[PDB]
Amino acid sequence: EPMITSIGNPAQVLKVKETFGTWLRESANRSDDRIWVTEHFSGIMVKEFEDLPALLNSSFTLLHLPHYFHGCGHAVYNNSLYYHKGGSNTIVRFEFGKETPQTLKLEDALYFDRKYLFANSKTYFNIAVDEKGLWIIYASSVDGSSILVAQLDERTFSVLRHINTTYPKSKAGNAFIAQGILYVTDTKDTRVTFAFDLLRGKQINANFGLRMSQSVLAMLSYNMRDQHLYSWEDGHLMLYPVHFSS
Ligand code: NA
Repeated sequence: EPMITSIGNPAQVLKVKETFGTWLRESANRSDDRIWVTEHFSGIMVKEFEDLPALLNSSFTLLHLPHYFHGCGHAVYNNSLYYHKGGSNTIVRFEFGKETPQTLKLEDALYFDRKYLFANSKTYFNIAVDEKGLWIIYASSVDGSSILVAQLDERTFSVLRHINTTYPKSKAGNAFIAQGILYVTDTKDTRVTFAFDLLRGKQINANFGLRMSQSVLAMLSYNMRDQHLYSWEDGHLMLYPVHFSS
């Protein structure tokens, strides 16, 4: 059971003007160099870059999505974009290059009226993929607070388990998932201060630094392919190395 015990210094890949956005790469065992970007809290377009030099030179192809996205909690896995359909409790899986979009409903989830999972990034849902599964982090519309995690079946894009962490969303700045462990940041998004073992269904101790900057953190996402954290911090696109104890 490998645990993160510290985070290394960030490497900045690009500075853009936009406060909020995402930048994402493939994590499946698919040596794909493409980068996908969204800008702002909502929209219908994704920018596809062929590789990092393309991103550095603002050379993209615009992809029109079948449904508007909201927030900065998306993920790419197996040539597909997973994202929150704005104004609904629907999550979309949009497969690139063929458009076979699938959807699923999270009936018990907050999704509008600024009752955010992560207020700092105006995000209601955070899709995350890692070594142990495909996950969706969200907050309960039953109590308006508790952070829940759905574990998905990849083939059918359906929810197998709902996992209640019992952690209040008011205490969470953002989060990521690595080796089956949910790591949650403080409200200032400077330290990881809470963790939860998603397979054993139990809290586990975690307290370590993420970063020194308190600039607005829009996106925080683990990639199992290179074991780095990807972030968007007030227009600064960063990569952090991660240190596992095992
Ligand atoms: Na996140």
